Amino acid sequence: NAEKGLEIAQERKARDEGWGDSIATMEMILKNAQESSTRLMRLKSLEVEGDGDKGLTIFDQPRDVTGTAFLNHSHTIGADDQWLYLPALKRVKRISSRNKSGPFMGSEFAYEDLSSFEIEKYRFNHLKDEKFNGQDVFVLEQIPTDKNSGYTKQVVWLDKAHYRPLKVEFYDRKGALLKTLTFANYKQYLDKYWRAHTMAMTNHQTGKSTELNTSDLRFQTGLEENDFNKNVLKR
Ligand SMILES: [Mg+2]
Repeated sequence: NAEKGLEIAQERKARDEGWGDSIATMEMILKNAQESSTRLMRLKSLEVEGDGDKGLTIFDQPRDVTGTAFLNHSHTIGADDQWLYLPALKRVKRISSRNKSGPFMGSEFAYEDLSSFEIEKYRFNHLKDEKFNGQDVFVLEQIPTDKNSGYTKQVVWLDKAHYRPLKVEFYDRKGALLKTLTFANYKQYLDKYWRAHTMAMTNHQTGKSTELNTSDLRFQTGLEENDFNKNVLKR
């Protein structure tokens, strides 16, 4: 049912409400040749009344990315605002929504994967229940309403206990399975908010992969709206 899909999804969304802000210390691991390269970054996130999340990622290490920064303001309706800061020339570039499907800094995450999940961005459909990694899960489909998406659909395995994604399969514009995102090392914050400390995107067609690992997560650190102003990019 389309209406069970929507009900599940509204609950998934409702169970992740109220966290306010967070600062994550992170590692990005790119396995994008025959072998591996590692980046260090911080991700600041802010929950916004009546909108999508804002996120500011700043890369710290190694030298070829130090200072590079990515700012995202997710919108529920219409295009996200996205900007990339490159410190070499101190130029902020707006990322056009027509280009959201493109890869973010050579990784298996697209620009569009770095906005927050919002119910208004998809049409939902419950497919079936399944057992996955020994957890009871809902399997549901979400179809991006935006024609600029690189995806025809995503299929989400969502655990019944906590309504967390365990796996998301992404299908490309031609309908073919493109890549899978897995979530592991979930940890709960303020007795409510689940965050996956290990996330792995594997491209099946390519098969490059990108891991996102979190070593530390602080919530409600005092961040505010002006800390995500595009003018902050230049420091
Ligand atoms: Mg079912």
